[PDB]
Amino acid sequence: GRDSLIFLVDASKAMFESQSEDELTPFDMSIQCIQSVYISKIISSDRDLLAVVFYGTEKDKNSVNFKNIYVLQELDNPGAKRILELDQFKGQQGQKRFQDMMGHGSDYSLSEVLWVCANLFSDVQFKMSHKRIMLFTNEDNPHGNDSAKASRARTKAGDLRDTGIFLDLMHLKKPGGFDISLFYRDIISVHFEESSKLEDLLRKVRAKETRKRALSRLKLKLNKDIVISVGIYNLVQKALKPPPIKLYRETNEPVKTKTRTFNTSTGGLLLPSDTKRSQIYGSRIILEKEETEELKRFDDPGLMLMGFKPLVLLKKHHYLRPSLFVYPEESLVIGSSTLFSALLIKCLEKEVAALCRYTPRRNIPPYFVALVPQEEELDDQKIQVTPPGFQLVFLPFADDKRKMPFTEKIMATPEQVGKMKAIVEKLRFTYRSDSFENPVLQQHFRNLEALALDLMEPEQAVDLTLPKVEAMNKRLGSLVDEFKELVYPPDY
Amino acid sequence: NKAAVVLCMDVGFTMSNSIPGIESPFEQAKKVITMFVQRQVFAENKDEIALVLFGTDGTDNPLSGGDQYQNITVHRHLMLPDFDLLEDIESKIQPGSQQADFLDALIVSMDVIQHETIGKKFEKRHIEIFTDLSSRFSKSQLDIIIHSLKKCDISLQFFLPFSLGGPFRLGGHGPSFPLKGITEQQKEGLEIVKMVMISLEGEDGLDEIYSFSESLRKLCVFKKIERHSIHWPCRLTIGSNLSIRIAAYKSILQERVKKTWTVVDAKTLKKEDIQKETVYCLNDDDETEVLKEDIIQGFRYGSDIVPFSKVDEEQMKYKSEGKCFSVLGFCKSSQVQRRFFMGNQVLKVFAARDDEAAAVALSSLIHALDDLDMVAIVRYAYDKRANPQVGVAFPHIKHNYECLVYVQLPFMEDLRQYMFSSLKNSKKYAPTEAQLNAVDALIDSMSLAKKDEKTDTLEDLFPTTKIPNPRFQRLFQCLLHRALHPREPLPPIQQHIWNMLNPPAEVTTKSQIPLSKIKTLFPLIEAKKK
DNA sequence: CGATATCTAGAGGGAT
DNA sequence: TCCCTCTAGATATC
Ligand SMILES: O=P(O)(O)O[C@H]1[C@H](OP(=O)(O)O)[C@@H](OP(=O)(O)O)[C@H](OP(=O)(O)O)[C@@H](OP(=O)(O)O)[C@H]1OP(=O)(O)O
Repeated sequence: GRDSLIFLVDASKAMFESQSEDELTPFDMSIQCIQSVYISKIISSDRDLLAVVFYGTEKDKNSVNFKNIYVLQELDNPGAKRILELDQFKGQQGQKRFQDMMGHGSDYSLSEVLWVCANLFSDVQFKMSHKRIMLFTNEDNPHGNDSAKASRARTKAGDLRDTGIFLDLMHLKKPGGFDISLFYRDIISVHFEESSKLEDLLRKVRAKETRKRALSRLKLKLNKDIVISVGIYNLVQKALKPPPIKLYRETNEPVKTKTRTFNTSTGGLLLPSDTKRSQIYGSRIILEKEETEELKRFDDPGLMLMGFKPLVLLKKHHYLRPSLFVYPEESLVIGSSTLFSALLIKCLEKEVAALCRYTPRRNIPPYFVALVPQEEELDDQKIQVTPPGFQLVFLPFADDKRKMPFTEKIMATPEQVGKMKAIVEKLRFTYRSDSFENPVLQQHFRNLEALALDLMEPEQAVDLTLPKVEAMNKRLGSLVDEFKELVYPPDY
Repeated sequence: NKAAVVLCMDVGFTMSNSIPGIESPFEQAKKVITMFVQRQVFAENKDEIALVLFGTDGTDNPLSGGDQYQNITVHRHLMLPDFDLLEDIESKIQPGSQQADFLDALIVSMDVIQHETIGKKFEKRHIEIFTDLSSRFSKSQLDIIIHSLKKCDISLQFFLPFSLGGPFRLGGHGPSFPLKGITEQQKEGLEIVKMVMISLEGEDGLDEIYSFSESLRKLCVFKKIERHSIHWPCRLTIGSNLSIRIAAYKSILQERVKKTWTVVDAKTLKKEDIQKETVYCLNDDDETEVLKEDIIQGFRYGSDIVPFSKVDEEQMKYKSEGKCFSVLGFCKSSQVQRRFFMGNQVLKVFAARDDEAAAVALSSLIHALDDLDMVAIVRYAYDKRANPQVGVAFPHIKHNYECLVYVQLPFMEDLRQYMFSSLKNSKKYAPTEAQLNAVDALIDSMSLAKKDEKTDTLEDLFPTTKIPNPRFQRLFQCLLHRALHPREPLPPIQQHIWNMLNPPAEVTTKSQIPLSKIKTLFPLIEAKKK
């Protein structure tokens, strides 16, 4: 199945006011956020359906010919042309074009807006999993002068929720503050704060558009009897360049590929039972597939608790593979969440990590992992920076660790350490987990964008991972010369 | 290149003395030797292995002239190990009825090393002695033994039925033989091997004396055999006017089975008989075969299919300058959480070999980072063809060396922002006081560390990072069983593997009552619907 | 200068 | 049905 997202942007007269601020207007804010969502969906090759609808405009375009409702894009997979059409409205000139070809400041009623959204949701003939509407507006009481309109909007939100779609609102900065409890409390399905920066709104959108897909629903066995069900999630997953797809030369549709194995003499197709697995050591071993799988089997899939180990015994430099996240799954075993919460609370209090034997699936050797207790922390915008649960840290075996050649430990004089301290303090900078982009992926998708739109020259990506050599050289001043004088010999 | 290893095993009469409920020292030594030879054979190492048995009924060594060094047999000379050696170890070798001096056996092993290594080149010469030290021995040859060991550059290791430092489980964690339960002859032998190992290398000699059960769950047999990794030369650059010559090694790297399973015919057992190929057809209905010359690769950009030739892709792909280890900036160590570590390796960065100035500069940087509790965010590229990475280089200071540890950090596209419901602010899943007390008792009882010796030192009761990967030993056992007994089914997993993969029995005994309390306090019912 | 390592490309189990 | 892991095979580079 597929899940679809509809972006609902307010085109009211108050969305184009910068409020005497150097930052972008909320309309440009929403446009750029939707663009970033489209780009992120394309990068991850997501199968999402996305739509953009503007309300409060003069011109209208929809199936039911409702006034002041315009559907820029219907529910469809993102593409280069859609991103270009969205870019047409970006910036000050984009806002101007939006006013010329679109209209603004007209009256509207929310009931028709959600009716159009529901009609768009029902228009697509696909396996619809979850339907979501994100409403971008800085107006907290759209129908404060019309009680009937407010009641109709509330009824439409109610029966649309009963239909089975989600309706989350992303309020933007408004002078005097935004009050959710005023009119929008009874419509949406604690809550985030107002949006004042572009990446703030981007993070707030991505916190809701993305859906959690559990890597595996395993069982955490305290012993043979006490068993609870947990879900494993990968909070970090290394993004990969999408594999190429073979196409027909003239028609360019994808071609199906399948592998067929036969005997080089007879040529007939052979069953898997007609072959075995072999290894040759020196001048010598025949095994079946079942035996090759069985020799890899130690335990049933799940997590088996060995004991609790203090957190100071987990070395930071013993990293083996990217960690996973463990969260309770009340769907499978009733009462798992209570035991999970008690274990998390007590592990956080005692600063200990649960040591378990980890078996992802059947016929795989076990691995020792540490369930490091991790506590939920929020941002000033009530964004969940760190989810509550256990972090599954893989512990290396003795084979994974490698011995290394030794050298005499040469220590540095305190003056050299002081010069290096000055150099380090000069180049201090704040690090965030999303401070850098992948140059390879950025360049690859820039080339894909250029080819899709038939642009002659692709846009050259700016490498943020390259050090600011000139800026850092200017910042360091002459400290490097002093450090070289104190460390390096005159001849080197 | 390679190394020469001589295994000196005791097959004396007293080595078969089995205390009821515990395997005899002969069987444990056989298991350790079997594991060593299995790893050396199935990893296809070029190391040379020789086997010397002392305590046999017969006598076969190039020193028997003059009724000397009796009851010592050189079972196998220095050659590449093969399945014949494994078959001999498993079945052919039988315990003897005589007693032999273990120092005389050491002399015989040293003579084997000195004579059979002529011509061939060996970086390391290693001798491992398996004995119980429960036999009368002479001390007249001790000084020349030490002199020959030192001057010939020969390493030494000792394996005993009892560790040096309830029920006994082979390969377990914690149980050991009673030190007061050994004989006076065993005590004298222990003193002599202690003095020998002090002379050979020093205080680490005690660290290089192991027990059979302890060695079954460690890679200590291969410790003097492992080949060092290759350094990755580069320069650590801070800006454009500061550069430090460095060498990087892979401290952590997951081990995988090098050999691959070959698909062969079930009748002729030949790979060439079977042949696989790919044929391309249209994905729509009425599928027709598509020739290779009509196939051109392309890429998916959203809903649009973009043709993209390989030559074009290589022309306008991202191009990097090449080798680089460049500091982007320094951030507080608290801003880099270990849950964001990415990649499949850990690099330890040292200064360039035989470079005093580089060592001083890197030491200055490491100490500055440690004192200010900061870390370095660096850009790392293995070569001109590798994708550049962003990682963290944090200091790592030991009493014998200092280095920077590099672990790759994620990009923006690698992060996934999932929303999880809070557990503290839940009225349905809030544990009561009794449940919290029960979990506290369980955590206290199931502790895997103790504050022994009252010296504020934390002892690890289950140091899993020293346990070898069980998959390699299990696979080697299965392969050897198939090679020696082709018609028999695969054997079950050895008991010592399970013993080494399980926590000590004291933890399980302590966890009995708290687990029952947890079971009676936390109701757990599986769901039948949805 | 060639052996090591990295990017890349095919099957299989499991959540959806 | 697709994602992630595992396992083979290729190969430009130091
Ligand atoms: O048990 P741990 O606390 O993790 O100690 C380990 C262990 O050494 P010791 O137990 O002798 O101290 C490593 O060697 P193995 O015994 O596992 O083979 C050793 O490895 P290296 O010194 O070769 O690197 C490592 O050192 P490091 O922290 O540098 O990785 C060291 O850690 P600590 O000395 O910090 O305890």
